[PDB]
Amino acid sequence: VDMYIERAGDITWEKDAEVTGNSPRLDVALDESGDFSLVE
Amino acid sequence: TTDGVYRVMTRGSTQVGVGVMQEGVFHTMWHVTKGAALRSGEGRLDPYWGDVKQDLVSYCGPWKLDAAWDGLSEVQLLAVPPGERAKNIQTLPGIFKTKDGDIGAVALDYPAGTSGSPILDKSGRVIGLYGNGVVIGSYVSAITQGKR
Ligand SMILES: Oc1nc2ccccc2cc1CNC[C@H](O)c1ccc(F)cc1F
Repeated sequence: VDMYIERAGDITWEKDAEVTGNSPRLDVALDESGDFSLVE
Repeated sequence: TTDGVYRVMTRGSTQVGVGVMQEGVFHTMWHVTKGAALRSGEGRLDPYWGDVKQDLVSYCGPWKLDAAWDGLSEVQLLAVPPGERAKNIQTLPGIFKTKDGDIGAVALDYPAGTSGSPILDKSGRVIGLYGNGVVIGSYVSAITQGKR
């Protein structure tokens, strides 16, 4: 399986970017396999 | 080797992820490559450091990205969607509260092939990578940053 990379752009902030998404506060746990899960 | 954001492809071709080239080191999420060597033109990038729990991997050298979310300001996801040009999405992160401290998190739900896309602060520094998270139907991604 040929896995390869291609450049897609500069690392830059864009002034006129679309803005969206909320800002949830969540209690989570991180297990040994790197999986996050919700905690109550 | 040029600094920038890159697609991670496999072979028809499919985009499995995204990564960041900085200071000669390629940075992506472990689950994107599972540590496999990467082709870059005629050259080969070999894995250098990786950690399944952090879900991170670096190629050609140690992890170089060390900026962190300031906990107050909006950030930008520099997404590279499969089949589309790189584009920026601005958002205010939420928070993952863990027993080991808080982690910034972005409530943005984009195609799996965007995993590894960088999240930036206002100065253009990479504060982490997108694509390891939880579901609350909506996906929320940790802002995953390594250690330099
Ligand atoms: O608006 C649309 N319009 C559509 C119209 C027809 C069919 C499909 C359609 C999908 C969309 C949504 N496209 C999102 C974009 O691909 C993207 C932008 C930022 C990012 F971070 C990651 C992304 F994948």
